[PDB]
Amino acid sequence: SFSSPSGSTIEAGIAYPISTGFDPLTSSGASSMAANLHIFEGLVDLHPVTRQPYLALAAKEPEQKDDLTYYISLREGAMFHDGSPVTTEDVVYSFERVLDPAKASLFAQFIPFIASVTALDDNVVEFKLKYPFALFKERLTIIKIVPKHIVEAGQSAFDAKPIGSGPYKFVSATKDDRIVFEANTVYNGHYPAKVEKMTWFLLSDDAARVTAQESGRVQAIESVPYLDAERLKRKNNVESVQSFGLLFLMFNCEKAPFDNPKVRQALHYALDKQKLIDIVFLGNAKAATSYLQDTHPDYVKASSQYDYDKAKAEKLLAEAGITNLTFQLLATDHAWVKECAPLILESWNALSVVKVTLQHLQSGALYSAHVDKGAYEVVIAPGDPSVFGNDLDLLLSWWYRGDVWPKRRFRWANTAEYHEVQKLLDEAIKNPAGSKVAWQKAINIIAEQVPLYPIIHRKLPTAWNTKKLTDFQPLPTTGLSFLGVGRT
Repeated sequence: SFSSPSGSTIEAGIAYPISTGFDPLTSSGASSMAANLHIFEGLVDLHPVTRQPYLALAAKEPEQKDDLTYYISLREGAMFHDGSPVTTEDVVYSFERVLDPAKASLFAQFIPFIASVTALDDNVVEFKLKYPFALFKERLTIIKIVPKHIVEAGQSAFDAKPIGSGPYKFVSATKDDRIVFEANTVYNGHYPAKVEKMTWFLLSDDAARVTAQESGRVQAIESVPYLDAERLKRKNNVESVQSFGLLFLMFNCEKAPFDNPKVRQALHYALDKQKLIDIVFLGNAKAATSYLQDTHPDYVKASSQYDYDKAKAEKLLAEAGITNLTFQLLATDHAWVKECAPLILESWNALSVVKVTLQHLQSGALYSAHVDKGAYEVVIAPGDPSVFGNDLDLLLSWWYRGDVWPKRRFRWANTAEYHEVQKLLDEAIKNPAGSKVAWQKAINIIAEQVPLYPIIHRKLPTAWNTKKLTDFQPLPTTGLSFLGVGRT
């Protein structure tokens, strides 16, 4: 639990390129958000491994003054990396810019219950919320605290050279090359740097990445290729961590016959999930038994299940009165989706009254020219909003709240089941004491109606050298965390 940084360095192999800058307002790329876990802090952060809240820039737990105003006090002594002090003006600014529609940041959608954020004094910030909201503490992690005097001297420059208060400071970042960190010696939070320098090499090529681990070039690598996991097990820990990240089956619920729940259920029953897991993922996935993956703390198995069953799939199609079902399955370009989609196709074409064809597409082209234009019937695509949070409201709302997905994408919002889901989401966050029952009820509606519903949840394989690193834990998301990790 104590490790001296001096003398120690960490080299890691990351799989995803740099694709966004490092400003927490706009940084949504996997490598950038993982970097920012080390560079920035929220008032409360979510542990990257366990996803539980911990005090970061807050000095103590939120003072919920009444049901609707929270007081938060800043950690005394906290400074940004250029030496200046983290002030309550920076806190207010960080929330205001994310909340400012002009800046069109992605992260504004996670905190819409917040009416105002104002500095009470030099140490205490006040949050006034529109409606009561019992997951308030959990959402603070999405808003990294940025130094306003540095940001407004040039937002694009800040983006390329981020200054935060986290335990690691940004040194440099080169596309397709490396990201370099160094310890923040004036950090006085709970996860101090245990090494003095840290380098993430971008190793997009799978063979190069495994080679880097095998040779001892890096001590840890993300996104281990499935087949190489066992050769790496001779000298390294290799762990496949259950992720919320999933492959979903989405239906245009306003196109006949996919407006019929029984047709949607039948296409689930027709898929041999066990065989897709074996062939495609070499075991590194699990069939959905709920909206959540089964290792989620809130997981409860859904009352509708879709275990492989061709004869039930045929019966429901006859029950739906289907004589001939001819349609096109859209799939994205991802290499593992290109292995899935053919298996899914031949499963559906094995049905007597069903004929399907596949059009593999890019992602912006699958959404723009097809899904947004309503010009589609069935879409299999990946998604993982757990990178932004772990709570049931965030995970359910991402796909089943607002007009983004249920109105304009899978067109299920004119239905009576939808209105009940909305009623239940709203009522889950009014007060925690009905939260789990309402969330599980909405999941049971979703799993029965199956407008957008996971097929499998992926396991994410990470490899690391336990002889070289201390307390390293793999992530149930994309990325790598070295918070609390040191060298032997």
